[PDB]
Amino acid sequence: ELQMTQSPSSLSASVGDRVTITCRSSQSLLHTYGSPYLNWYLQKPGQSPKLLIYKVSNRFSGVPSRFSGSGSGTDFTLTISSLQPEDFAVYFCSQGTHLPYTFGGGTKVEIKRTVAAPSVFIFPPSDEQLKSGTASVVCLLNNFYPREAKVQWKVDNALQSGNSQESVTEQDSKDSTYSLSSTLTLSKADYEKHKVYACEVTHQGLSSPVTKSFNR
Amino acid sequence: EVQLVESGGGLVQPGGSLRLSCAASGFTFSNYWMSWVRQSPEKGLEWVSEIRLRSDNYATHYAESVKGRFTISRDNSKNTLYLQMNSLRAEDTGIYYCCTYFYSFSYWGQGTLVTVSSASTKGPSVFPLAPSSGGTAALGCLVKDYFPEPVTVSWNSGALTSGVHTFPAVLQSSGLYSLSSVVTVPSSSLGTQTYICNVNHKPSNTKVDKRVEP
Ligand SMILES: [Mg+2]
Repeated sequence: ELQMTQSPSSLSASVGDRVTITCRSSQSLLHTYGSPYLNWYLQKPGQSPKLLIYKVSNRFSGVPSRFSGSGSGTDFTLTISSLQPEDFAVYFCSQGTHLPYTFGGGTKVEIKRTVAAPSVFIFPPSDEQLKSGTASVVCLLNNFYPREAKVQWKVDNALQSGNSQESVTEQDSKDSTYSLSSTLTLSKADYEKHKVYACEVTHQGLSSPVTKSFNR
Repeated sequence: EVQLVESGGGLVQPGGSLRLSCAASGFTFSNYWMSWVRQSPEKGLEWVSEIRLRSDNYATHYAESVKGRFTISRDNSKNTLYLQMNSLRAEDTGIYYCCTYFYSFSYWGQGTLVTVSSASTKGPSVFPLAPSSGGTAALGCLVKDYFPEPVTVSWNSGALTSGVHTFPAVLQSSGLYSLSSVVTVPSSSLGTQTYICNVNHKPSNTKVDKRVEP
C-alpha cells in the first residue's frame, strides 16, 4: 500500500505566522492523468474531519485563501499564509490514487500566544460522594498558556504520588488558552483522617507557585 | 445542505455484531460512491469500506482487516448506507464515519462510537463542584463512574455557554470513566442566577439535571 507520512507531528506558531506541513508518499502518486489525487483534511477537536484541499492544490468550497496546497511525485505540502486561532486543528494528508485509501498520521497545529497564568480553584468532596464511601477532590486551572503545568497534591503537606488524574481541554478556538482539571481520589476513611488538602500549581504565568487549599 | 446522519453504534461484546446506518440528504445519493472511515487513537484514520453505483453493479471494496467480517451496502430508495459488522474485535473499537466519496472523502457524517468490550454499561453519578468565596467564581459538576463513553454536559439547558469547560474523560483504575464540567461566572450573580448542569449518558439512557449551590 501507499504509506503516507506527515511531518512535523505537531507544530506551534503564533497568529499571522506562515506554517508549512509536509506529506510524503511511499511511492510516487501518478501525475500522468493530471494533478495527483492527494487530499488535505482538517479535524477540529470533537468534530468530524472536513475536506480542506483536494487534487494537491484545489481548495474545497468555502475553504479560506490562506490554506494553499502544492507538491509533486512523492512530496506534497500544505501552507497557511497567516496562522489564526480558529485554524488550529489536526491536519491530515490522504491519497485517493489507489486502494486501500491511506491517511497520514496528522500534524497538530497549535497557536503560540503570550503567557497567561491560570486561575486556580479547589473543590472539596461532596457529602453525597462521601455517603458513597469515596472522596474526590478536584483542582481547576483555568485559561492558561503554555499548556505545560505542574499540579501537585498535598494532604497534610504529604506529597501524593499516583492517586490523582489530570485532564486538559484543547486550546480555546478564540483566546488560545488551556484549562486543566486534576482529581485527587481517596477513600472516605482516608479523607476523614486528615484535615488540610491543597493543590500547588507551578506555571510560567506565576512568578511563584500558587496553592489553593481547604480544611475538612 | 449535505446531511449524513449515522446511527447504530455502541457497546458490543467481542465476537458480536453491529449494523451501522447512515441516512443521507441534500444531494442525489445514488449518484455517488460512499465509504466508511474509522478513527482510533492507536491507528488514527483508517478507510474501512467502499460501495460504488448501480452503474458499477454496486462494486464494493474493503480494507484487508475487515474483509469477510464487514459488509457495506446501499439502498438508494431509502437514501441510506449500511455497514454490517460481525466478529467484532477490540481493534475494531473507534469512531466510525460515513462519507460521500468523489476523488476524496468530501463530506463526513457526525460519527458513531463503537466500543468492543465485555464490560457492562453503567450510568453516572453527578455531584456538584460547589463554589466558595474574587470577581469571578467557578462552579461545576463531577460526572463519575460511567461506561461506555460518551456523556454530554450542558448548562442551564444550553442557555449558559460562556466560559464553560467540559474536560475530556479519564479512564480510572476501575474500567469506569470520570468527567468534570466547570463554568466561571460573576460572583455577584451567584445570588441572582441559578446554575444547573444537564448530564446525558445516552449509552445508559441517563439524564440528570443537578443544581449546583454554594
Ligand atoms: Mg502552543
